[PDB]
Amino acid sequence: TDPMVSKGEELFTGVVPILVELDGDVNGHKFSVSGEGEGDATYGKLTLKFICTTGKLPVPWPTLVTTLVLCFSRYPDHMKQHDFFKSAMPEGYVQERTIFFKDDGNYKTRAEVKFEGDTLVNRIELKGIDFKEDGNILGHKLEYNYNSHNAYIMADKQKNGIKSNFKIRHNIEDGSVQLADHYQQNTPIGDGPVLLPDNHYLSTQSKLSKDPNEKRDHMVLLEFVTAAGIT
Repeated sequence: TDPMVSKGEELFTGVVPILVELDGDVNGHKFSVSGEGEGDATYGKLTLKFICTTGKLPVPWPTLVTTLVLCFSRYPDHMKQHDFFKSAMPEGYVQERTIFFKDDGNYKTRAEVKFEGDTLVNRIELKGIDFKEDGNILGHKLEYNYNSHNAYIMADKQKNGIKSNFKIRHNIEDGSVQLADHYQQNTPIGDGPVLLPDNHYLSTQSKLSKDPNEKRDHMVLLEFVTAAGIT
C-alpha cells in the first residue's frame, strides 16, 4: 500500500458534497453561477445542479461544463500514484484554463479547488473576450447536450503540477460543430508533496438535463471521469 495514495483516498471515501461558485464576465455580460451536488470518486461520478443566480445565463450552459472538480476522477488502482488532483488535497489546487472557441472568443478561467470542512469547493472567476455578439456562444446556437472526450494529462514540473490540452466539441443547432480548444494548468495551493504523473488521459462522459420543476436558468449534470492510458 502507498500511504500517499491512502491519504487521498480517505479524503474521497464515500459520497462527498460539492459546492461550485462562479463569477463571470463575457464581453461585458456579467453573471454568477452556483452549483451543488455530490461526488463519488470510487465510481468517477459527479452529480451537480447549477443555477444562474443573476438571471439569464448569457452563454450556453454546455460551454461552462469543463469550467464548473477532477479530484473526483476514478484512477485505476495501478495508476493511483499518478493522481495529482487528490494528492493536493485538502489544501487544494489552482486550475487555470484558456478556452479558444474556434472562429469566436475565448474564456480565461482561474479556479481554486479545496476542501472547506467536509465540502469540496470549486471557486471560479471566468473572463470571456472577443466573442461575436451574433456567434454560436452569445447567439445561443448550441444544443443542450454534451459529447464524450479524452483529456491528455502531463506533468508540469516547474509549477509542481500538471498541464493538459484537449478538444471539446459543442453541437451547433444546424448540425455543425463548435470546437473549444482547452489549455489547462494546475498548481498546488499548499507546499507539501504532490503526485506528478506520467502521461495519461482522462476519459469523460457527461449527460445534461433539466429539473422539470425549476424555473430559474439552470443545468443538471451527470458526469463520469476515468483515468486511462497506462499499462
